[PDB]
Amino acid sequence: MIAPLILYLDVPFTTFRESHAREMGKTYPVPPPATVYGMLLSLVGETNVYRHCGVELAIAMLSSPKKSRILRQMRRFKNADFSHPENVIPCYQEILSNLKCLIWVRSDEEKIQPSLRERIQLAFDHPELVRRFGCLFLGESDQLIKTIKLAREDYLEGVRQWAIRDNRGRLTLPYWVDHVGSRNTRFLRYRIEEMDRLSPPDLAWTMVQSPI
DNA sequence: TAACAGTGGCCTTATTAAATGACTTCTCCATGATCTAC
Repeated sequence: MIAPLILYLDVPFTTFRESHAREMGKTYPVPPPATVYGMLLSLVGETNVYRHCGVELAIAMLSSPKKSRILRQMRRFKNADFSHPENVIPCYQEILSNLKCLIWVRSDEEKIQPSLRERIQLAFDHPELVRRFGCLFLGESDQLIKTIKLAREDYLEGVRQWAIRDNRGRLTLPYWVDHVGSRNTRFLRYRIEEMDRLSPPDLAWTMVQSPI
């Protein structure tokens, strides 16, 4: 079998807001599989979200990012008038600083060719042939990606904080997100285990599937 | 050519170590019952 594609990721600032965190911008410690899947789709310029269902992703944290809060005058659709003062509310948003991680992409379960792994490999091979819009970001549109590159299993050859699918884990990261409400959002429970493995364990792989 | 290279005694006594008053002001609500227009 083809070795799973490894994508080194370095982001200066990242906000993985929680699904139920609407009054305050609480963030996940680790990028959810849904956010990484959306980032990869943006990287290959794929607008359709159902195109690459079945891809498996594994995330290894190269360091523990620090959590910080920033005030923000975020807008909302509360009043019909755009200039009404009710449309602006001040609330906190939690950000993560200096996020470095390695992403494993495995595309054995995809039924549509070419697979997401092949598309990412081709995009990195010939960047001038990639047809996409906007700037690559992880989280919010203003949180641009500093370094995204093809790496090996030992890019830093140090110690890795894996995200293991544990039913007793603390984090509840979604592998599918319903942006309207929460009906179609699908969750999985993870834990961050400090391990010196250079390849993801079996429980570290998360398959992105439709809620159906 | 020589032998000395200071013998003393002191090394601050007082007194006062802050007196005032202020210790953010506004605004941006969320949600459901009801009114109302299509």
